Amino acid sequence: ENVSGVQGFLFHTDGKESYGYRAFINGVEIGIKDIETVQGFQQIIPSINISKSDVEAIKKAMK
Amino acid sequence: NVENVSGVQGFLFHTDGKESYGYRAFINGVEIGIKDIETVQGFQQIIPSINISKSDVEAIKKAMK
Amino acid sequence: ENVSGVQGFLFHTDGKESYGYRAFINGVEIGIKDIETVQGFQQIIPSINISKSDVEAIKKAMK
Amino acid sequence: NVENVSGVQGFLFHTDGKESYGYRAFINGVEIGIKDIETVQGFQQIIPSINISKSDVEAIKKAMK
Amino acid sequence: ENVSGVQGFLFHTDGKESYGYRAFINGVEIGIKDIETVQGFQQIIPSINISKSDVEAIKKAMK
Amino acid sequence: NVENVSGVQGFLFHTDGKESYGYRAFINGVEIGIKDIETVQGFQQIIPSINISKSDVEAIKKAMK
Amino acid sequence: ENVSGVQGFLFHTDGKESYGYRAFINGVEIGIKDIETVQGFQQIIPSINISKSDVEAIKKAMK
Amino acid sequence: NVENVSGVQGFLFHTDGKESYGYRAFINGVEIGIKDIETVQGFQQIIPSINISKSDVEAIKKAMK
Repeated sequence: ENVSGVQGFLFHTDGKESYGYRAFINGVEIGIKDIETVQGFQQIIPSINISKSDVEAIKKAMK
Repeated sequence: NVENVSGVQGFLFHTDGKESYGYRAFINGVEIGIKDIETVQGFQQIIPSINISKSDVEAIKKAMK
Repeated sequence: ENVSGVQGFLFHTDGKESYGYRAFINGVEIGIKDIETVQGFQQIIPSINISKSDVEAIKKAMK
Repeated sequence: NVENVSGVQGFLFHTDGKESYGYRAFINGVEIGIKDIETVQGFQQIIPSINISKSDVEAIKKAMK
Repeated sequence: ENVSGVQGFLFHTDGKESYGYRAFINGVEIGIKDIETVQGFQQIIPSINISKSDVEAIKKAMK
Repeated sequence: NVENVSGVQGFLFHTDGKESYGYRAFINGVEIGIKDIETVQGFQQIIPSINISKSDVEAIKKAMK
Repeated sequence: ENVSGVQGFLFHTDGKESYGYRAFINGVEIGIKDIETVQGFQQIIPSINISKSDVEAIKKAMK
Repeated sequence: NVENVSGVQGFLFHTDGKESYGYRAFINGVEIGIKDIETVQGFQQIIPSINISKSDVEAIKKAMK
């Protein structure tokens, strides 16, 4: 079972124009300001790459 | 049969046949086109990636509705 | 958990009169036209044999 | 205790006693007769196959309703 | 997952007055007439001992 | 963390202290007394069997309601 | 699956003023009087430390 | 991916950066401050403990609502 009470993922792009790290947490999209928080959540949710051009489509599907 | 922590159910699909349609995906029941290979590799970390002929996409869309 | 979002199976017969490959996907019966698609779905759902004479009964139970 | 991907719950049943009734199955709560051994072998890939005496089938049907 | 679609158990007593084999199948109590059927269901559900004097209490809890 | 096929959730309980109350059980939220050791051994195949002091039974009943 | 029908945990403090052992059992807070019962439930639920000053906050979250 | 018997979902969080806020937790969707290290070590037996910058706590609260 998911003891952490969190479902979702971190996402970022390694392309030319970064949007920082963001996350979907329990169906809510948030921005992450600090790398400490990124590494903290990487202990409990996956962290994947999403290009800047694709974030809008993924946002729609995660609604 | 392991816990899904990502809150994402679905799969990537493409064809290796004639008439590529690029990469697409079903993400929580929503069909999307994928524009960049980076995003394909990212979602391949959390959902399966399978082959679907161009001729079969419409039928699969009707089941994934 | 079923990360793929698909529940069901492919079915076909090896008997004298083929009906091609079909599948039940999330309770919806579809025909599959291309072997590429069959092999794609064999990565994520089972593929079993069902004789032509038995498909009608299985259809009823999968309603 | 592993994930069931097939969307099928049930079992095949037959008797090895006197008075065979062939192979039958419960598929998602629906009782069916099976006409061909090919179908028996196919469903044996995804659901259990057990023995039930002819005299016990009616009782099992009432529980599998 | 429970692919068989059956939840329950077989029960019998080895005491002086047998009541045969019975079973709870999906919350329904039935008698089992033939040992072939007992061994068939032992492939998919547990088989435990319950004394004749205790069957009434277990019936109440399985209602 | 394995599949429960028995359709029974609960546990047997007894005390090894002063003032035995015999063996009892919670079976799907119903508290019962057990009359025969055979039944204790049978249910020990499918549900846990733990020790509860006589003085604590009332509190546990209120949680298992 | 949780065959025992119990979800929760035992809690106590090793600090200067003990409150005994308590437990949350299926969302119900109870006191435990006897160590036999503590060891019995330690067979089936976790047993953690909670300081006396923190029990009120944990009670609120377990409501 | 193992059974959670504790009836608790959530996590402990603290920062190692400038401006500590101590240890806090989400417990079944309720945010709490933790006053004693004993309680931190106790909950570390049953829920994860992760790092969250002070600047990110407000955003995480909005998702954990």
